[PDB]
Amino acid sequence: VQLQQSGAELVKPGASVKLSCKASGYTFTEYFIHWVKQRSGQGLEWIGWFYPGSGSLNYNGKFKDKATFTADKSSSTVYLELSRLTSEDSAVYFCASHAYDKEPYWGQGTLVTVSAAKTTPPSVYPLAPGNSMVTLGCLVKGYFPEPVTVTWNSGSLSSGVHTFPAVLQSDLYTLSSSVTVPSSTWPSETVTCNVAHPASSTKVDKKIVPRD
Amino acid sequence: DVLMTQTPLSLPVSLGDQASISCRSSQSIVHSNGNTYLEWYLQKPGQSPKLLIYKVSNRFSGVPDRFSGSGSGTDFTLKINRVEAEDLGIYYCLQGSHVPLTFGAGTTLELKRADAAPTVSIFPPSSEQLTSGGASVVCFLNNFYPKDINVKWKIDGSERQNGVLNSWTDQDSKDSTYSMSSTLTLTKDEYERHNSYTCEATHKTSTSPIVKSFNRN
Repeated sequence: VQLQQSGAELVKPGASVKLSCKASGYTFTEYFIHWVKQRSGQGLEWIGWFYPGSGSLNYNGKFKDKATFTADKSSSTVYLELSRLTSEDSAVYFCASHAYDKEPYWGQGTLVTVSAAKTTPPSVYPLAPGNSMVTLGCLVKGYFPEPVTVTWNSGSLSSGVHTFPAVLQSDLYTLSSSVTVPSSTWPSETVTCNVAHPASSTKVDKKIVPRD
Repeated sequence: DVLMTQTPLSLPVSLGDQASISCRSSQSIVHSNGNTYLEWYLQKPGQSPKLLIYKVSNRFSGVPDRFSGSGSGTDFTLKINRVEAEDLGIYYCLQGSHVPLTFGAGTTLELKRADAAPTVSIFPPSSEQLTSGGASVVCFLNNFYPKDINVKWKIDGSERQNGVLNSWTDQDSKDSTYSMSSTLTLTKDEYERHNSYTCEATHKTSTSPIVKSFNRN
């Protein structure tokens, strides 16, 4: 049994989105389909079940005005429609199937991002200090959408790095990356952060230099 | 609805240790057909939950036998004999007996190590940002243990709440520490009206905060 889900979605608030889940190899011994929501860094929440054999369904009361289950028998595919999208609907949505009194199988999940933002490259700022180690960094601010890729010295510097998960600032993303090297080696052996943002087709370098 | 109460939220262990995770239902979860549909899942980052135990005590095929489940009425327990690295992640229970189906809040299984105070570094706004009219002050709180930590920002001695954004790393795969980033974002206009900027870390390693500051001068 294999569950195949549709690809990632970026959609604007107020709109609606239609996610798909294609079950495989049950095949004659039909199944209930469950949908589950997981917000970024959060736990799991049950949306409802759908029974393709009759079209019967059942929603968690919390989702009764948000979710709509439908199906296509030709394609052995079931659908989850989410309407009147808000930021609260941004999440990964999982589909899971199971025959009567049998263990469930889960899909890979579909990422839904609800945002009005447009593609925006990051501003990249050096973090330089105002012991035996020194910590430097760079601030990656005001970009959309995720992801960005941060490296140091084009990747030759990788030990002692912490690149932090991005966070929403206004309706744009911001992250930071710190790097720690021996004090005796900076500024003599240069340190430069590199930030790639695929969606904006940009890649910028910011050398960290001592403050005046 | 059936409330599933999962404890503990965090479970630090050493490799080879015995781990026990529990789940309490607010009411009985015996399905009409006589079965108790209590399942246990392990979830790794960016991955779908993987089934470990179903119907309270039944190991899903391919799951190693160091995993076992038991329980009755309203108390259920997952046990892991001799924890391995591939066991680390977040565990969820799920009752499937009475709709709406409900999950426990989860348990993070992570690694134990010696306590470590954070290495705290503070950074003024760059001239590049100032020229654009913004002013972010960044504080890194790196390589600490255990994971719980608080950050407080002061501007000229007075506590500041608005414009602060925080981010946390997952447990480091090599030294088992945690790290945090805290950024205070102001406008240049407001940043230039004050002198002292301070970030304060409170962590179990001391009752007094670790304080880092700079003066705009």
